[PDB]
Amino acid sequence: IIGGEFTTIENQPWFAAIYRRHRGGSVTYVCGGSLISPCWVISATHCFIDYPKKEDYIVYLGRSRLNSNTQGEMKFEVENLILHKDYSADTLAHHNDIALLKIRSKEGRCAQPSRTIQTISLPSMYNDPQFGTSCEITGFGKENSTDYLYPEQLKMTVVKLISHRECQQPHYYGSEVTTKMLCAADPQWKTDSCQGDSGGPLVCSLQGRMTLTGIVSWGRGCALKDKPGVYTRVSHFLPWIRSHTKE
Ligand SMILES: N=C(N)c1ccc(CNC(=O)[C@H](COCc2ccccc2)NC(=O)[C@@H](CO)NS(=O)(=O)Cc2ccccc2)cc1
Repeated sequence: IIGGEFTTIENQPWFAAIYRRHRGGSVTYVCGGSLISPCWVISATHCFIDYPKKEDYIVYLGRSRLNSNTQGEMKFEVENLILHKDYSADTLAHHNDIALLKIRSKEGRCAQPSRTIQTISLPSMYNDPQFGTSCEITGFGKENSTDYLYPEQLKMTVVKLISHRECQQPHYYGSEVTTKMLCAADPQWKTDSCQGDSGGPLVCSLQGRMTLTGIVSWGRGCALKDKPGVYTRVSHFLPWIRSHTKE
């Protein structure tokens, strides 16, 4: 997150931190995610496309810091890694950037709701906020494009949803952006999501209720003028989500 502010898991209880184990003994941060049900975390497919091995991942809930523990945190293995079959990446655009991680503790249990661990609500079929609405994003991503390290403490910021027409302008993204994606940015181009925030949640208050509106996917640079962040439009994936979360 460029700009914004530091926060705690208490304020983003549905946030999931995904790490990857390495041949040696070190575990590196991969992507963010959101808990949508006790046994399910939703994220982005591009985060795992190069290493589809479920055994190498670790998911944390109730975690506020990158490389240190937090009271009340819970560690989970990935029982099942589901990537989208039609995921593809073009010059800029990432299509169908969505993925599901079924989780389970060593005892074989799913998440237990606490004050630092809660699920986020999914939207209604084709029911998204009005353009111009304010939403929040969270992540352990870069604070500046020139950094090579991720901040130690979770962060968040607020951005505005941009119409598909504005985002489709020539100086923006043109036809790279489709209706299966949502653009959002700061009107002053000061704050934005960045590398490392991928898979994270784009939360909007819809009719008095926190809804998982989008997933951090791509963008040209970070907080660049006329280059909004692009998010996977969760509302247009409800069928895919339901059919894979069954059995
Ligand atoms: N709101 C934003 N401005 C914003 C939001 C989220 C992200 C995270 N996603 C990525 O970085 C994704 C990762 O895809 C890797 C990949 C490629 C191929 C297969 C798998 C994975 N890539 C992009 O977006 C590309 C276009 O496809 N543009 S960029 O190179 O300009 C991103 C960047 C900016 C500063 C420093 C390093 C990289 C970046 C920017």
